[PDB]
Amino acid sequence: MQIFVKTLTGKTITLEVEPSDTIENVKAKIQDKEGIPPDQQRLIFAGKQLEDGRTLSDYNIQKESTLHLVLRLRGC
Amino acid sequence: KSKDYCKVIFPYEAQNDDELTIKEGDIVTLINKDCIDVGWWEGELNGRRGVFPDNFVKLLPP
Repeated sequence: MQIFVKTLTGKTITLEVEPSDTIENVKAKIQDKEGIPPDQQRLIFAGKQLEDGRTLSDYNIQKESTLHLVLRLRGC
Repeated sequence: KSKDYCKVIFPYEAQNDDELTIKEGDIVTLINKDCIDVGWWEGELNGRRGVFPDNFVKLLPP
């Protein structure tokens, strides 16, 4: 399934992933595409801050789901 | 009305001390608008003042 990440202005990012992919891995894919270091990125979905030891299914994320992200002008 | 009320669909969590902590299901009164970059703002919640990304929120049409 494809997921979307929005930046400061709400930019749209399409990624190819597998349900078995880890969140750290997803961050790595974002780094490759946008140059944002993984330590400066916080992932949030379904109102709860996504944890690195949990899976997408645990957060009931379905196909074409979109997450929300911040840039980093002050404190992300 | 004069000010705009916005409901936040994507709640965050206490990121910093200078940042305002907002949870889903709360209304924050917009104190003052941000510069050019659309994605930042400031509001008061729980007796605090801090900035937060407005992307995580949508505008209610009425």
